[PDB]
Amino acid sequence: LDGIDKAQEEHEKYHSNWRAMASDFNLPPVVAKEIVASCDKCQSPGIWQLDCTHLEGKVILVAVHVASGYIEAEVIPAETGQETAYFLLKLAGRWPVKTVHTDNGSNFTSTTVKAACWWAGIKQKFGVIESMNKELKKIIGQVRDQAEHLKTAVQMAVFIHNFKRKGGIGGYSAGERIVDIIATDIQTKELQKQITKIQNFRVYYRWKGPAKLLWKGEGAVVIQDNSDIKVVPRRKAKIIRD
Amino acid sequence: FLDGIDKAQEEHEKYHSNWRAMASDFNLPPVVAKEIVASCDKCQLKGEAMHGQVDCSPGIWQLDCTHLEGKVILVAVHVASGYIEAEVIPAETGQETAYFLLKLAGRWPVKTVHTDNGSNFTSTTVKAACWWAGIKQKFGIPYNPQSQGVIESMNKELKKIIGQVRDQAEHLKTAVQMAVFIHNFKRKGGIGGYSAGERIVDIIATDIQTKELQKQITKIQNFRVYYRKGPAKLLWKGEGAVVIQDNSDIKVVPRRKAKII
Amino acid sequence: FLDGIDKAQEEHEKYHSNWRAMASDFNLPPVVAKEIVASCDKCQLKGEAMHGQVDCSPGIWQLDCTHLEGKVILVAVHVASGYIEAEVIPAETGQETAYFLLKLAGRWPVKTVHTDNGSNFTSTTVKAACWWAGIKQKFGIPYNPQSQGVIESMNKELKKIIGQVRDQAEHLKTAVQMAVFIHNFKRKGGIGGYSAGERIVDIIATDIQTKELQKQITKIQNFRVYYRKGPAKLLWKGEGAVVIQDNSDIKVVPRRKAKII
Amino acid sequence: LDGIDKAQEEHEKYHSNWRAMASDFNLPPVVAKEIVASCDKCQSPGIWQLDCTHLEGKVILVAVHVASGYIEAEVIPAETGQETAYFLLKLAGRWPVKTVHTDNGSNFTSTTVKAACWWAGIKQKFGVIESMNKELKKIIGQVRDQAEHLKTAVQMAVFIHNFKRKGGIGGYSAGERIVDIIATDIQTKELQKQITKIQNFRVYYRWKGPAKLLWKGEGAVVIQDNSDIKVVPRRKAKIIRD
Amino acid sequence: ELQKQITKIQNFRVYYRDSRDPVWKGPAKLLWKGEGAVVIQDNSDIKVVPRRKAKIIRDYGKQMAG
Amino acid sequence: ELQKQITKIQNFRVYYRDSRDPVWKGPAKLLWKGEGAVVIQDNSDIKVVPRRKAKIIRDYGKQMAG
Amino acid sequence: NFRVYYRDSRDPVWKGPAKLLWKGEGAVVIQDNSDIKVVPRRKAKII
Amino acid sequence: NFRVYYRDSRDPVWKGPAKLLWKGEGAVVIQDNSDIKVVPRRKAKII
DNA sequence: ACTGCTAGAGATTTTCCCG
DNA sequence: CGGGAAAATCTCTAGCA
DNA sequence: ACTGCTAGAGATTTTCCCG
DNA sequence: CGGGAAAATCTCTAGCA
Ligand SMILES: C[C@@H]1CCO[C@H]2Cn3cc(C(=O)NCc4ccc(F)cc4F)c(=O)c(O)c3C(=O)N12
Ligand SMILES: C[C@@H]1CCO[C@H]2Cn3cc(C(=O)NCc4ccc(F)cc4F)c(=O)c(O)c3C(=O)N12
Ligand SMILES: [Mg+2]
Ligand SMILES: [Zn+2]
Ligand SMILES: [Zn+2]
Repeated sequence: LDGIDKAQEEHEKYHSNWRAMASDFNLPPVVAKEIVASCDKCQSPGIWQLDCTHLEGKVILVAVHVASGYIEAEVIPAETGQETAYFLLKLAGRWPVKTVHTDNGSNFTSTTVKAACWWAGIKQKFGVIESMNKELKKIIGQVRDQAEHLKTAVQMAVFIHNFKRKGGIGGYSAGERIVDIIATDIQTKELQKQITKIQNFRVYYRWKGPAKLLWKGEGAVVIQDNSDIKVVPRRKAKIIRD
Repeated sequence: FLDGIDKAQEEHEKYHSNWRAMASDFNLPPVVAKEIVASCDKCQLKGEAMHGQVDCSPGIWQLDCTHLEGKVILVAVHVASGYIEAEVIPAETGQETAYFLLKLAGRWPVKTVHTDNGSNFTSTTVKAACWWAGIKQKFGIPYNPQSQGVIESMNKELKKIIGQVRDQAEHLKTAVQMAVFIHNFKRKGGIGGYSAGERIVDIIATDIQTKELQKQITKIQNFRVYYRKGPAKLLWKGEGAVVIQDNSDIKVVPRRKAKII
Repeated sequence: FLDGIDKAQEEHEKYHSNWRAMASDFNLPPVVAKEIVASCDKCQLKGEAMHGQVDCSPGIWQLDCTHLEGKVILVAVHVASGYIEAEVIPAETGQETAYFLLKLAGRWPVKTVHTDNGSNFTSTTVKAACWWAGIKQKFGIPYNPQSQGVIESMNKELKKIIGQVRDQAEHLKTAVQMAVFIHNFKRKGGIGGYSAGERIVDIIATDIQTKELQKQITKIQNFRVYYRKGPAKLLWKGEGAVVIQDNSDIKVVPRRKAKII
Repeated sequence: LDGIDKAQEEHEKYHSNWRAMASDFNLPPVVAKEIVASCDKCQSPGIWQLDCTHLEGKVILVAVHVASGYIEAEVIPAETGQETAYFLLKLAGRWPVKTVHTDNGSNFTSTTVKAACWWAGIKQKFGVIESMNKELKKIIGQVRDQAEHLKTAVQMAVFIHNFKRKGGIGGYSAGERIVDIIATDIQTKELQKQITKIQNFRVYYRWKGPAKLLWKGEGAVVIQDNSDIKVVPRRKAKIIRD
Repeated sequence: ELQKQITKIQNFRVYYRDSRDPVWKGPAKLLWKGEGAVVIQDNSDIKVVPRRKAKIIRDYGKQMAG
Repeated sequence: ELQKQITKIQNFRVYYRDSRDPVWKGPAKLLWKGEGAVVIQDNSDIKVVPRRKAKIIRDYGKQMAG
Repeated sequence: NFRVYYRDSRDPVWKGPAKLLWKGEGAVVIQDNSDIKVVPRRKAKII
Repeated sequence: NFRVYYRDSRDPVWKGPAKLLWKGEGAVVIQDNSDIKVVPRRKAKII
């Protein structure tokens, strides 16, 4: 409430994103979002990639979360549409899958995979998959002796890649990265939902012209008028729906 | 009561009358009648009326095999979140249960699996699958599905969803995957208004974030506290109350009669 | 919400999401999401969470046939008191059920018998036995033993007692009679600290005494009451409140705005 | 409390039983019992009778409550100890049976009947049964045509005798009489239990010598001293157990 | 006459149940009995209870205690 | 430094259960997490809750409402 | 007018909707395709 | 010392008495004739 | 030495919203 | 501060087989 | 137009009993 | 009026199959 001006100044100085401002100054995220959206000089997690690898005569079907390097893979009996659609429906049930990238192969452009995408709500679009292929094959070659079949080896390989190999800026593994990115997406969806809810409300304060509503606090009401954010007492402003 | 008690045991040896009947018919105090009933082996036929409370740690998963349309569905659930994984398998065999377990341990951080004493879960092939993935096996008390209440309740929700979508799939495996999707991402409610997927993401993300934060706090905040004792390690302070750990025993003491060094 | 509702039905037609999920994903009021869920036939899969309440009139008896050691035990119970009658019979046949019913109706005043829809109770021989004794037959909703909760619970206490005394009898009929004796006269507790026999005696004795007393009171106390209406028949007066019966409708009115003639 | 003297006078005049005094004057039944027990010039429901009747070649085994005329009867296959003991155990389970009168017949003096009496707590002792035999046979002869077997006729006869034929001073049937008599016995047993409980208590009031305790009210304590009943406040008397 | 009858009918205790409460309510005081409804007094409150929900007794244990 | 970390760890909500109550208690405020026990604050009261009885979240719905 | 979805007898499949004819305390009488049935209120939902 | 009567496994006959070795929250460990068993506290009575 | 639970339906209490 | 409506909490049940 | 209940085990609140 | 102990009330569960 009191730090809106400090936030506006810090953004005009450093062009910071709304998350830091809501964290540093203790502002409702909607207000910081409006701060970053008020300057015109200041202006992925559902994106999986699908490919098929051949090894020892069986077909391995790999799925990679681009943002995180997280790998979903399993051995399928035949490079067919049935199994591809089954795999993709499974994946859509495990993680939130919003769009899948494929190599326009016969098994990816079938009618069954398309129907599975339609039901699961996935968008289909026809180089990270190749590097992840190479790394997964490397790990399988490491760990093959510890199993008898190839499906078990593949799963042990996926476990090792997802949770035992760490790297990047912070030294996190792919599982931690995926959890973090999906959590950030949950935050973004919730913030968008709340903004969409409040955007259909108009506020008349002190009477003055209608203004966009930003926050409905327990001791204040935050409003934006003429590209300027002002704080008014709840008893000094009436909120109506339009 | 020496005449009244001796007749009460003689009557109890025949009819096994409860404490009330023997108190009314022989003029006995309630404690004496209750003692007479409590010494009869043939009258101890009821356990105590409570329920236990299953483990809900973030790494706890409950697995169970359920049947539908002659097929076997191996179901897992994250207890803290309710996020479920399921798969139609041709046989309740330790081989395919171990396969399901290795897949699960590769997709999510699984620290401990809780199962009943089915032959597929108690198999030596699952033991090797748990040992390689570093999973701890916690078997329940035999013939007590209450110890697996979370997964058994999940066997009901999953079946209830499958019947809702069974006419949108030719095969039962497709319907099982549709049901998993629907439960995990289209049913909201619970301890955060979340769905199961949102909730599970919250639990692991919170676990890592809080572990890192508390590691930093303990690295910085380093104090010893004397109260009433030894130099207990400081844990938290504020609002006129101090929480400390004295010899691996967490207790709460007020700010008075407690000094921080 | 015209764009938000049309997408919600389209998503519900696939996943059958509950009202919360459709309110969060499409920005809907709770009433609109609940309306969308309430119009889907495939989502009405749960009844309301309550229980009914069986008839406990003084003339109500519940009968049921239970099995033990390959023999058939026909059990009856007085619902208001818990006094039970039982008998080992060679077959679940309307003939012997009618015999048991005629014996029971001859020993106690039986006004109505409540049973499930077993073949022995729904038999035409029991109907004649009930018609001759002036008994009314009340059958429960099929496959709902909850409608016979009193007798079904009595099937458990009776079996529990039999196992306590089964080693004092060579035959099972002797043990059944011992158990009936023990339940009826050696187990105290309930709504008067009574046993089942004492309690049943209290219910019928009270029924006759109160019927006679109220007959006398109504014969003497003859008044008409006007309140707020017609000349309602007076029932009771005192403590600043009047109870009357206006056109077969008992209601309580205060002493004010009420005159007794 | 206040009517103890009126009760004492009414008893010295009319020699009334304690029940009327407790009902007319509103006295605890213990106090009225002590009133009737203080004068020396003023000084059955568990008694069943058993006999066997022969009719149409089968043996009917009848039980009669002497105090009430209530009849328990059923046809048995053989005049044997097994069936007699079964019948008597059944009866002891239905009603409170305390002593049974028999005609010293072979089936009544067996070891099985004696053991059944020992288990059920019944005392065995070896003209109402004959009159009840005659009445039951009369009713069976009336109602025989309405049945095919004889056991069913006998049971219909028992129902008619117990609940459809009425007589006596008040015009009550045998069932109402038995219920009433058993209820009066319950009252008597409860009163005896309470008297036995209170008889082991001594009261010291105002201190005076020990006195027998009669009632422990909410505003008073009733005591009997030197064959004279007096009322003292609870705070003016201490009760001890001896 | 009538008053004795009324204070006699009021000596009977009534255990009853409401249409949605599974637990039995404590002993009330019978004011009026009918073929289908009984009128009681529970804790200075007058309730009308159907005959199928009420278990009227007299408690001979209590008549003899006081 | 440390204060920011402490008021960050206190932003996490904790649902917990007592050793004999089957119902989940509302969102508390996390004060300290440990390997086997968590220290919370429910309605101006400091409780110690084992790790197996607690569900700690952050409610992203709420972080974004206020 | 009320729609009633019920669970009639030893059958896990829910049926309905049916007309409400009588709502009692604990049980309800409905009409499902010219067939009169009595179902407890634990096994019915009324809308 | 405590006597424990229990109901072990898919068996309606109650057994006991057995020595109490460990009372947990929801389950108990006992010793019945040199045989160690774990029984929930719904299926045991301790005296 | 381990452990009933989950989600929905109806009822009842809280909170908020404009006077 | 006062009602009404909507939201939140509470209570309770089947099914897991 | 019909309907869960009963008795026991442990916990918690009430009542009483002597100061 | 104040604790302690005993009694009364409350809460909750298996089994009825
Ligand atoms: C042969 C394995 C090992 C040995 O035991 C059997 C028997 N069993 C029985 C049920 C069952 O009927 N559950 C209903 C239920 C009842 C109470 C409760 F608290 C929880 C509940 F889920 C199962 O679900 C189940 O998986 C098994 C099983 O797996 N096995
Ligand atoms: C062939 C007749 C007629 C058609 O129905 C069957 C089936 N049935 C089932 C049970 C039973 O499982 N009771 C456990 C229980 C469950 C719930 C509840 F509320 C009360 C309870 F007693 C019986 O006792 C019983 O007598 C019968 C029976 O007689 N029949
Ligand atoms: Mg039956
Ligand atoms: Zn015993
Ligand atoms: Zn639907």
